[PDB]
Amino acid sequence: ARGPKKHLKRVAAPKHWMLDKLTSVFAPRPSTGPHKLRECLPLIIFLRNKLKYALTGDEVKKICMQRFIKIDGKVRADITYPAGFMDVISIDKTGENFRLIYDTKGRFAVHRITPEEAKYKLCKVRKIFVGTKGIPHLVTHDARTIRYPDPLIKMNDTIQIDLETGKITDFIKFDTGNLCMVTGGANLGRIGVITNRERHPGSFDVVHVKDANGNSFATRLSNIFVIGKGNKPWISLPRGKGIRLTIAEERDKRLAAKQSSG
Amino acid sequence: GISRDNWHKRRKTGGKRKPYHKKRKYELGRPAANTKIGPRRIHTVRVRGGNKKYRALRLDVGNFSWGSECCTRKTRIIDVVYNASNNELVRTKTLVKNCIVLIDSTPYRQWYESHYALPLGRKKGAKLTPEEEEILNKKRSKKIQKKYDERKKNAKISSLLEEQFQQGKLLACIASRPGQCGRADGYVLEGKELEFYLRKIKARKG
Amino acid sequence: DIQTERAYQKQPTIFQNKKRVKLPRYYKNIGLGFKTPKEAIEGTYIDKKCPFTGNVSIRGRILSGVVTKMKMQRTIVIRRDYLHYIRKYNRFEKRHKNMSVHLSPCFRDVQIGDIVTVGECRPLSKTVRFNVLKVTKAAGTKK
RNA sequence: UACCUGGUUGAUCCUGCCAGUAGCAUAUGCUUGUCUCAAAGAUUAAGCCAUGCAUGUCUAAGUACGCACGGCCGGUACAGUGAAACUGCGAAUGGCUCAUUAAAUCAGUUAUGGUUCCUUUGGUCGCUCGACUUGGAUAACUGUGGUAAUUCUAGAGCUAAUACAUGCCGACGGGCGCUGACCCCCUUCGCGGGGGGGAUGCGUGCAUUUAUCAGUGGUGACUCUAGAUAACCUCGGGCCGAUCGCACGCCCGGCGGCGACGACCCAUUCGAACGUCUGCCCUAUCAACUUUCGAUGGUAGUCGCCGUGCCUACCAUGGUGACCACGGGUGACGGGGAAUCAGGGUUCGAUUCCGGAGAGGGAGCCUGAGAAACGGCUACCACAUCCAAGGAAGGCAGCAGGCGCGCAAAUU
RNA sequence: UAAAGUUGCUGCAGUUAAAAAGCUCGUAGUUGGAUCUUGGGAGCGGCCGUCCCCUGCUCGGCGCCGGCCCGAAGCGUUUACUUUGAAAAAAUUAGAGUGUUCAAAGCAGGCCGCCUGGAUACCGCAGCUAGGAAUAAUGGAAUAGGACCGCGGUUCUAUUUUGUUG
RNA sequence: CGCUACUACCGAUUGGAUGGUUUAGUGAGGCCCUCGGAUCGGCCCCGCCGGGGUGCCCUGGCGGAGCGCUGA
RNA sequence: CAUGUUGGAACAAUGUAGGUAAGGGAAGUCGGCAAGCCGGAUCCGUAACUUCGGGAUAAGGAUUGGCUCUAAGGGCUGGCAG
Repeated sequence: ARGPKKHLKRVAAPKHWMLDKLTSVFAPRPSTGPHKLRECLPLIIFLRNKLKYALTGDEVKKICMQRFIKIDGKVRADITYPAGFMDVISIDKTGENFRLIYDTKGRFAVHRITPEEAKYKLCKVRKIFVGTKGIPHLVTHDARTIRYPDPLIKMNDTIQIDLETGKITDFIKFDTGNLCMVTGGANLGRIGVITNRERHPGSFDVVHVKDANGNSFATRLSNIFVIGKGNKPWISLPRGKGIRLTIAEERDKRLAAKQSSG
Repeated sequence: GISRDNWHKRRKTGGKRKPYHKKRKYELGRPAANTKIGPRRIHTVRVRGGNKKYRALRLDVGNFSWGSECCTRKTRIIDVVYNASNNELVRTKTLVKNCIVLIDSTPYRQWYESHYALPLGRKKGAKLTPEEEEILNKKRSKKIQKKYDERKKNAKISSLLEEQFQQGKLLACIASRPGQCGRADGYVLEGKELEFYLRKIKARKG
Repeated sequence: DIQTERAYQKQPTIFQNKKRVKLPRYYKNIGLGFKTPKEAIEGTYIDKKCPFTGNVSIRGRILSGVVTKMKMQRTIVIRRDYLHYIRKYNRFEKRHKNMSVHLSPCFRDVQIGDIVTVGECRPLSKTVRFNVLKVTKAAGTKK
């Protein structure tokens, strides 16, 4: 423990990647990026087992280093690149794309899109800075300083910049009823709306999140993203359609696809 | 080596801690700079994270801001007079943070003449016959002498800087760390601060 | 009065040495929703470990205790009574962690038995990691 | 599955223990057809150890004339591979063991607005008003030289550079501030007086220093972030690209599409470290403990990556405990866990995952972003192999294998 | 380890089987009397179950003719207790889920391209979050320094203003 | 009281052997500071000679100093 | 006061009274006899045993010079000044 780790055991590998215990004995202690070890599904497993492109460490490495994987306007050639939330992934050979959303369960949204949807990203700031001669600057969820923002964009708010240039087009200012996405824990992707705002100065600011079916609960302001306004998303969704089915109703419809489907 | 460990010493209650591990590198001590007033002798020291830290060992250059009108010129350091930390750090003339050091008035005497045009001190009877300051104290343009009329009524000297600028000795202070940065930058004592650090010297007199 | 000490006690922001023709005091607000008193700003005392008129930021945990001692200077001993649940014997036991707390000197008359408010910060000293944020006067003290 | 039976008596009812009964996990006894996963030198000795290896590694991207091979079109250098060298990056990951350690370690828990961080990623890379590309040596190569050597080791003759080092065109033409020749207007008698140009003397980016003056984005909350002003700058000074691969036009020394690197810098990621709150086995045949030689505070520093009696200085006299402090003990690494289990409980966790700790014992340090490292070094103390008897070399608690130990644990 | 209710929290025992200090005093510790919001008001259920209530006002609307209320909001003795929610490594364990053909494992595979798994509870305490206010704390006015109303006074001093200038 | 067999106890032995903490004394080895200065390169005025602007000079094959100055 | 009832010149033995000894250290001897060591003060630290008085200067350690400052420790006259 006198330097950084370079192995990471497969029994100690995080469960949300959905690797086994027996095949693997180690895990990607990744060559890093703008999102965390826990908070990413790395580009190796997002490739090699969740559409099952690649097999072995030979097979995975022979895709990345060619400059193929068209990550948000600059191809980067790392198998272990941490791809989190509100970045843009694009594939340039198969004819495939991705927007990075949370599905309502522990794992992320494994969902294919078009290049048109892979043209705008919704960069929520984590704080706002001012530079060395009174020039404003930004600190986002993806830690981006792409400056000259809108004066009605504050910390809690999400901005919309264009990928090709990095200049603001739209934003989502903090308003009650904005389409919500809780980026925490087991509510890690509740596709609902903000239904209330109340204060916790010093503690963690309470924002009640209503899922479309009128599901009343709360999470701290830290890990609540807003995907758009009211009912209409600015982004294409994964399956489930933001309901968070309980353990009861996983026996209801999933067995109903055994009666009339076979 | 000399460590900054929290575990080598006693608990709240009194009972001594027992060491569970030998000393680590990050828990580190290097000897005090004990930086004299001499020519600019500075050894660099590598520190944690692969950065430099400039050890002043002898140092007499650094800028001091005359706080009232806020003028600052890099001046020679001549005498450590007071230190509240230890009365013996004055003796073995060591520059630390909050050392009340003497500097020259001549860079600021220059500036006050080059801005306001008023000669201070120089016991009554003493003109300047070689004459650099007298034509800096007379003979301007016709109507921008009224600029010196709008800068006369509210440019009166401090109570006890009339008796400092006269002798060419300003009680300055050190507000950097010369054992960490290798500079001796700070400010000039004024007002109640000047009536404190001079009270600490004349009370010793009698 | 004040400045019967060695080094010049001052606030490292304000000035007091300009040409004229009652020193200007700097304070701040603290967060959580606490009030700096009249006594802090009306008075002329000079202290650096206060969350209001000094260099320390209150963050993390905010706790409460009851004052037991004021025989130290600029720091008080408070006491935190709590019950500890033992799972076998389905009952409790009295324990206390009499934590070391800095006495934010804006509070003029604090007695023993006063319910204090303490906020976690960076360590002021070896054992002190807390400041005084409000105080309630004793049950009477009519005379 | 929430359970009992034998035993004191001449017989009795009882308190009561011993003994059965059943797992479980160390050995051991005798016996061992099939196959499957599968423990293993934990317990006694963190006792001692006979070879070797696991940390270095070569590409379209600093760098390349080894004649080391080998292609031809040569004089516009460098073909294209491959070796030491090194700009640099790895040996700090692992693996092993459980000796110390009793609010330690550690767990959940929040903190850094107290900090550090090559890699990886966001980025900024003519902002300052004062070069068509440079230094003079070095490395490998190479020859000569000894010393038993051991991964031991000088001198000569050449010499490359995101080294070792210096640095200039351009942007650039001003604006940005003072002292100001000078002129435009004059009211009242001249002086008192109210407003714009304008030669020119100076100074003017990005991190570190104080202070003045209002407060432009921001968090629950600044001494954040700033605006700017006086301007301040370590020969042991921050940068201001003396870089590369392959394409490459219009052209007779200029323009440009896509890579490359590293810093000043802020913003990450992997972390690290110090912190908050609550929690642990036995012991009163341990009742007071700690303290002008740091105890608990202050205040100024010192130093450190930063917060702190972390360490000094002069003050105050605290802190802790009958809610068991402190002291002593542990066949005590902690936890995730394990065995048993009506319900509660009780014992166990050295062992594969995580956190810490150690490399015979201590202690000091170089290097690096990161060790107080031992498959680094320097000692002292113990152990111990060479010796040509002058003087060298060494760490298995990494993997086998000895030796000692034992009831107890495999193939060099 | 269970049997062991022979360590007894649930759950032992102390007249004579082992055991109550000889005896009171007594400090922490432990435990501590009763007592402070009551019934009907308002619709439905098949006389009476359930529901809805009897706390305070700088911003904004189904609005509206100096002004009538309602939603966002800074702010309403504290503590325990209880409920929910937040977050809370896998491995093991219980097991939704699925035929290692059995079993323990395992996030496998399944149907002649597509479909689906990779959840969930628990995680003593301790922290956080929003209710409930029974239970036990613990307060508020006693030579009233008293809750509540607008006044007489005494200073710092927001800005709406004294034609631009002071 | 007397045999036998183990088991702890006390006991002269200023008994013995061990871990851990510690004041006192001498103190290895590093690190830091202070000098050091072995060596290793320079810069100058000139000596022997050159090549061109013009006995004055800017670039030089080659020797010697006050080590004058300067650095690793 | 005139070196104790005399002087001068020699500096052998052996005496009497002083000292000093390399390495060892009580082997000397009836016996550590004689000699030696230790020695003051400040400042630490102080056992067995006890008639709780002591033991005790137990034992066992540290500093000490010179010179130069600094702080602290007082009268007096009518929280002060002289």
